[PDB]
Amino acid sequence: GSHMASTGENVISVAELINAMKQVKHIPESKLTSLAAALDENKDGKVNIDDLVKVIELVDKED
Ligand SMILES: [Ca+2]
Repeated sequence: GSHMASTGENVISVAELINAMKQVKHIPESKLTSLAAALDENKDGKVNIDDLVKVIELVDKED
């Protein structure tokens, strides 16, 4: 249930997230929508902004 964005952070939608990254970046939208839908725990079309920041923080980690 209540597990994601427990930081108390805002929420954006999948389409707006893909759109934002589609216009503020030029990465393959396939990944954009897939990642948003993967972060979309409820599969509702809405994704926590926390998820974006945490996924970037996690992707930021070099290996
Ligand atoms: Ca959701």
